Amino acid sequence: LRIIWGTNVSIQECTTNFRNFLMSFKYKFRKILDEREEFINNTTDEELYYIKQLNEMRELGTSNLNLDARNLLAYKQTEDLYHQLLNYPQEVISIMDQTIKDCMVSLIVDNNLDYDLDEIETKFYKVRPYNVGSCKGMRELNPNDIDKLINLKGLVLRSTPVIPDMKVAFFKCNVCDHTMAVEIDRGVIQEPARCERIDCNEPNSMSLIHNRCSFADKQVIKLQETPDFVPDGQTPHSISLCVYDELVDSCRAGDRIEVTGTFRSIPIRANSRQRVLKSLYKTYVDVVHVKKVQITDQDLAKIREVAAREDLYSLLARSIAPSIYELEDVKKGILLQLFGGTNKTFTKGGRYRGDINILLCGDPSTSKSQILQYVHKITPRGVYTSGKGSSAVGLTAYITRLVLESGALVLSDGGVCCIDEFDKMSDSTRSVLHEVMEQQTISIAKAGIITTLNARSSILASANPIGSRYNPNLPVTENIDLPPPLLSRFDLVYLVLDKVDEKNDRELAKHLTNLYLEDKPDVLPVEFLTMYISYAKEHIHPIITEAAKTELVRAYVGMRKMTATTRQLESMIRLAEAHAKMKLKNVVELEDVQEAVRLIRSAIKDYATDPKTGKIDMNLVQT
Amino acid sequence: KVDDVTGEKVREAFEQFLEDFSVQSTDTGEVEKVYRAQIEFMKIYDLNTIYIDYQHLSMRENGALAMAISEQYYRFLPFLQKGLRRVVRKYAPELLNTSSPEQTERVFQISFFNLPTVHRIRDIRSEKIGSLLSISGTVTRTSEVRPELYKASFTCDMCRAIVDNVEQSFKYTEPTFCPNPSCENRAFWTLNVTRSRFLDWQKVRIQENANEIPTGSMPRTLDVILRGDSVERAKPGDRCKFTGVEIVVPDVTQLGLNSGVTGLLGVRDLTYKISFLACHVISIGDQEVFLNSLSSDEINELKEMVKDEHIYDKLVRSIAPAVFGHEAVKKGILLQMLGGVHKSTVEGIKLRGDINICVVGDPSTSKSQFLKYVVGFAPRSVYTSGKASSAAGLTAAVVRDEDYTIEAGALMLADNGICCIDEFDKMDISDQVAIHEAMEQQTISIAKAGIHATLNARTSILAAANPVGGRYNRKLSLRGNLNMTAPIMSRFDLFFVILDDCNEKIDTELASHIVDLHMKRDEAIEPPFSAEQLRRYIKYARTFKPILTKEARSYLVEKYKELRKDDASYRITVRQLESMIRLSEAIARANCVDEITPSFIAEAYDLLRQSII
DNA sequence: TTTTTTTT
Ligand SMILES: Nc1ncnc2c1ncn2[C@@H]1O[C@H](COP(=O)(O)OP(=O)(O)OP(O)(O)=S)[C@@H](O)[C@H]1O
Ligand SMILES: [Mg+2]
Ligand SMILES: [Zn+2]
Ligand SMILES: [Zn+2]
Repeated sequence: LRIIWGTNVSIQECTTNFRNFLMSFKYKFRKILDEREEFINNTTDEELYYIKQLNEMRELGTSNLNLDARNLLAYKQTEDLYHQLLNYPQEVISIMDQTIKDCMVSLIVDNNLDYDLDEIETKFYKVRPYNVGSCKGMRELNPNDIDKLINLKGLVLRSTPVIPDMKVAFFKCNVCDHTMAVEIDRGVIQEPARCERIDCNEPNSMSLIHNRCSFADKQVIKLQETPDFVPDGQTPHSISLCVYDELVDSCRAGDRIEVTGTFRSIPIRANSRQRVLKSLYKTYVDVVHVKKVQITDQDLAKIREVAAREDLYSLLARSIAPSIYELEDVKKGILLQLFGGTNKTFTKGGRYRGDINILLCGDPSTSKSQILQYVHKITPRGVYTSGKGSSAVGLTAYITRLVLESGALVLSDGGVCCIDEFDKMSDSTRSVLHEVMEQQTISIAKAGIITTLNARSSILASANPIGSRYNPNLPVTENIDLPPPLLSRFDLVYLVLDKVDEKNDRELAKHLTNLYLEDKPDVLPVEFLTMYISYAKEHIHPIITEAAKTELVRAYVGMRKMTATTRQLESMIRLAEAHAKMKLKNVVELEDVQEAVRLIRSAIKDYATDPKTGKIDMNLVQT
Repeated sequence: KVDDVTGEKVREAFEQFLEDFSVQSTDTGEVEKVYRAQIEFMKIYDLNTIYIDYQHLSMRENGALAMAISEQYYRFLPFLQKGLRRVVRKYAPELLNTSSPEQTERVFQISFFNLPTVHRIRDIRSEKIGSLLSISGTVTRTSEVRPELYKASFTCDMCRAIVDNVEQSFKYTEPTFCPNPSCENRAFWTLNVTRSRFLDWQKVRIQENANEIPTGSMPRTLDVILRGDSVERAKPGDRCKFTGVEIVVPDVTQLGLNSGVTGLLGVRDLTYKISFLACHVISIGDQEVFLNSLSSDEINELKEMVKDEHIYDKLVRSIAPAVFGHEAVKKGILLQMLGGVHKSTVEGIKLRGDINICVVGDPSTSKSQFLKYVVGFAPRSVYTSGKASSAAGLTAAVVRDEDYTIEAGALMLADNGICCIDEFDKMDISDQVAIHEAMEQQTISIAKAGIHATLNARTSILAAANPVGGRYNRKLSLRGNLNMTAPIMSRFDLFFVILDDCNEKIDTELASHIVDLHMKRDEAIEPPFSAEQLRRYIKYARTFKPILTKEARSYLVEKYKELRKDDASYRITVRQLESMIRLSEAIARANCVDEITPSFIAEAYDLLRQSII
């Protein structure tokens, strides 16, 4: 028979059970295991999930099979195999991959489909199991956990460039030239003492020809343990997980990803010259599967239905920060920034990103920081930090080993960034931020390190007026006291004020008190909301409109006529673009421009802003 | 030995592709066996390397040979070289020998060129190891050419048996067993340097291009290796494509001269490092001689815009097509790009002909886009932000690599070309002084770090600053409206100060222009000339050497007197007259006139007068 | 030397 050493896990019985789990495994098994009998759909449930996946996989011709734990736990034959994998992954996964390969071969031959059986025989079919176990704190790991799949969550601190992973050794005789290939067993080579040709059998003439030898691809990624898992006692740990094969270079830095992989430990040479190994063992993990943090026709239908709703604008605005009371205009602005404008990358004149930049300067206690926390949570690529705890070097780029470290902005490139207490943040680091946001790119100029980097990301700044409470006596510009260039760089500026409105105070107190009532206290499903925003960004592409352009011209002429920098024009342009995107419009409209101007005036409180003196009438503010 | 019948079949097909290719476009499809003709030229010049188009071998024999070689280039290379030697014997037996004392075997370098595609640095994969590929990128670092020991020779220090033709691995290799069967010397192999043949070698480093994988990533870098004629074939800091094979570099220290493979090394492990061995290198990034370099149609077009007399205005219009307005500023670009006649007086004092422009505009004036166009459209052009920049990285840096050495800074990176300086206002005052002395000297000397080296550092500087407080106070003076050392002010040729205007008509025009720039994107712009056409004309003008004229001497002296009176000298000095002469030279170059014209001096005088404001 | 938080 075929059994796994030290486990009493019969490889033959394992193969038979996993085969029956491959064909004759209805998704009904999974759903019933998950109960949800009110959500069972015959087609999906009665479908042999894995057989359909294998058919679509042959159609795609890929050799990788993502696999959840629940499917194994649903099939009685493979329910035991689930625990077998949990205990002794490597062997189980190897047997399982072989079984998948054989099942594909059977499917092509059984279905007599015109397919290259050699290709499938050549296709190294693999299984990428996921959900193997409940996500456990990495710090919680202990030695006995070694040799087991450990579902893990974390943030990608950094990743190494791919490394040649020696695969099969190739030798050659130095007297008769006869060659032989030694496969790397257990990461070691057993060189032939004498020539494989007994005719020659020359001792030590067999030499390893590095170039002729076979190598694989390996990469390693540092993954930070999430703050949820770690305790207050100490800083989060990180593990340099070793990735291999296609999984290599399958994630950038700052990627909130959940990964399942076997827990691995190895010796380490105490003295490189000698074979003496330190008693303690280096520990790593081999990710068999990676989870990052397709819009189904049903999902698209829901998206378009919500788009049909007129409240879409205000509905999303409230949905992004459901707990926040009021502040609908600020919510709408940040919602637009989440949507972002259109990135018309002109072949000439450079690229023109449709980015949106919103600063929040106003009297404190206004939840601005809480709003920043929300924004960071929402954006899939979020970067939260505070100026005081932030450094310009660490913000954008940090020299290292000679090598460079990505800064906070770099970790936001293609995402949203949050800089709390932006006013407190140093003026020098402010100047650093100026050009990078202006060009959406980091320019580096240092001894031996001189280059530029992509920094296309939105920033959500939170500031406080020079006077702790915004002083209407001081002009708005004086109240903020920020560089006029920097001021222009930002697209929107909400001047939140704590006007003493007994009615509004009553209502906000009601909100907060009600929250207090429920120990654990409409709005879109944040997941569905994110899907909406994504689909809009990727598929929808707003384009300027004739009426829109005419109105923009007239509006900016008025602005400059009343200062209206050209960046103001680009700001309203990108804002109308993001509005159309919010409306799932690939074409801009006059109404988008009108909304852009309206919100521009709102955030600056232009309605209450004094026509002269640069001040704002607090009585006019919120009337 | 191992038959490698496939290897010898590839050898035969390769010699037949080298001799019987029978393809030539000259005289239409008339076949010349362009590889046989290349062998004939080889005999004419008696080189070593053979240039081979990949596409030629692809059309050859259905490209099955191309496929086989492209995968197993490493395995097939000895067979290909042996077949090349066979072909040489067939047609150029003289070249078969190096060609007085005995002439040794001549090594032929089969440098394939014109590959089907170029794979990016990140596209590199272990699967491609040993396969012939081509890689693009800029040369961040290079090495001094050094003599790699291709074929080794050793005299047996116990019997005097001399060994030769010993190929060396990554680590210095030595004979193991004496060829003399009578002798049994396994060491003591005094390397016969004379017998051994060393090939030239050079390490070169490159980095990922901006538009390669800019998405949230640091530009990956590769260590390519130049060998044979390829050594030094390319200049540093230039985007170029390198065709060759992917070479895995084992760590020689482990070889003995995560863990690594062992049990061979023997007990020792081995860790590798991927790299690339370039076979052929191609870059992708006099007046009459320049014309010769041009194509016939190119020369005709040159003559065409030469004939145009509005050409000056149309060129100024072409400058920064995206940028609207600020036409005098675009004129400043054009003039600085044209440069001026640099001359060293009879006494030897060097007189700079280059022009260093400065711009002082409020934020949103598009000065950023201004510099972006400048550098993008300018060769030997370096762009940097003054806020974030290091002096050494800008001028030159000292680093230790086996051992103190030097690294070029921006000035070096763009010496003899444009030097864009963005966010100059934010630039460090001490670094500003470093530039001041460097640019004024048109020379950079690394006196520190023990070494006292010096480099030409000749170039033109496009300074870009913003007025103090983010706005230029017209009541104040330029000197004071912006933070900058007055002596450096003295040696900035120009000062384009950009102010804001509430002209409603101009506001409407610019708003419409921008909105069209977004609506129609690229279609919105329409310069009179193509950037390549513009560069060709510009270089042609560079070829010209303006000469001052009697009327021009006069007009100049009166105009300088008038300027001195106008300041009546905080901004008027002899430096201003020098800049006047340089501007006259630049205008004449734009006019493509070897002589100066009082009209040119009038234009320059108006330019400087406007700069004075 | 160069870059670099951090304290002095
Ligand atoms: N409109 C609001 N809705 C809900 N909570 C609010 C609102 N305004 C203020 N708060 C609360 O007031 C507190 C202020 O928290 P912060 O986020 O620090 O306020 P802030 O606007 O960021 O001003 P700072 O941070 O002190 S400069 C939080 O507990 C918020 O929940
Ligand atoms: Mg707060
Ligand atoms: Zn042998
Ligand atoms: Zn000997």
